[PDB]
Amino acid sequence: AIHYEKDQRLKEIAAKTDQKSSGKLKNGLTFRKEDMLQQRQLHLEGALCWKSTSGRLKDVLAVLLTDVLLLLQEKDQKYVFASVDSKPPVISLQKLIVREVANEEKAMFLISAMQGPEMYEMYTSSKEDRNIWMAHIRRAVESCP
Amino acid sequence: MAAIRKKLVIVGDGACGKTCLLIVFSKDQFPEVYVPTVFENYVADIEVDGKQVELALWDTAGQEDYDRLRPLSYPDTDVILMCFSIDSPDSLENIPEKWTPEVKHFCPNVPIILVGNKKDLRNDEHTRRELAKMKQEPVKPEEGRDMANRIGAFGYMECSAKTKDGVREVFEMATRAALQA
Ligand SMILES: Nc1nc2c(ncn2[C@@H]2O[C@H](COP(=O)(O)OP(=O)(O)OP(O)(O)=S)[C@@H](O)[C@H]2O)c(=O)[nH]1
Ligand SMILES: [Mg+2]
Repeated sequence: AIHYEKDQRLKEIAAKTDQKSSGKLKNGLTFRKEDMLQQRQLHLEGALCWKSTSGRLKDVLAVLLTDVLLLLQEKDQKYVFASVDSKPPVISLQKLIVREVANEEKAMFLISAMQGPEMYEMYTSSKEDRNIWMAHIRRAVESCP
Repeated sequence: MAAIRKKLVIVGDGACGKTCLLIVFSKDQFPEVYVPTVFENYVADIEVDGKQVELALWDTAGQEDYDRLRPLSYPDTDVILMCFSIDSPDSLENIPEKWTPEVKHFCPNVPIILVGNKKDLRNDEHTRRELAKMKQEPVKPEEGRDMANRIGAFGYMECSAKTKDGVREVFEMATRAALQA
């Protein structure tokens, strides 16, 4: 019954992440399990749905770290970096903005800006959860190195 | 409660009145502080020809520095509002030079409403006097209509977000275009 701590949770997420999985950033670099443990803090993590082009809501674990937001899926009881619309599942916090989705109070747009921009439409469980996510993402972007 | 939803995207030169037009339509209030747009989206409803439609209003940057961001807004658009300002001949000249080639590329078969904004300035004495110093004058309706023909626009409208003149009609026309296959 040890109380939740963000640093310990990050170690746990990394431990459950598949060693063979990597996730692309927009600049072509990739991110792996080992990078989760390299001088990064966890600001927030929780379940979201990533709305694909086909309109399908894909369950992901979103993990907001010091300099990136990770989108992970499940496979064989382990995390893998999410595969949705061939978009980078590792989002740099530099120059990231967040916006409400005007017709869906549960959702938010994440828009990243060098190698071009990308837009993500993410669904939370409620308007309250949307506000929490947007606030945390904005704060992380503010203090991003 | 509208059972029909359509997507509208607005484009045109920086400062030509896009955000004010969208906010007057969606909130019935003119936003007095000018903040240049990076990306926003709004919701509004309209009843036209006895048909209730919900419009998603995708607001875009008029500034060229955000050219690479704009295509994030274009997918699956039902109607484009392509704007210029009636007090800025330069903004009309950018319609065929910049906005039309971009929209035809990303949205090839999407109907375009060509919209002249800030119609309240056309007969504003101060505006006319200052433009004349620069050998300019406000855009004339005939010039807007000619440009609409030159770019294959679905329609041509003028409005003033500031006075509300023509605003409802811009969006009635846009909704009719949005409803076509
Ligand atoms: N006189 C007059 N001024 C207007 C009207 N609509 C907007 N403006 C003024 O023009 C300025 C720019 O308006 P705005 O709607 O923000 O431009 P924009 O096209 O959205 O600009 P951007 O976001 O691409 S940089 C503001 O000072 C605004 O108050 C109008 O109908 N009449
Ligand atoms: Mg604007």
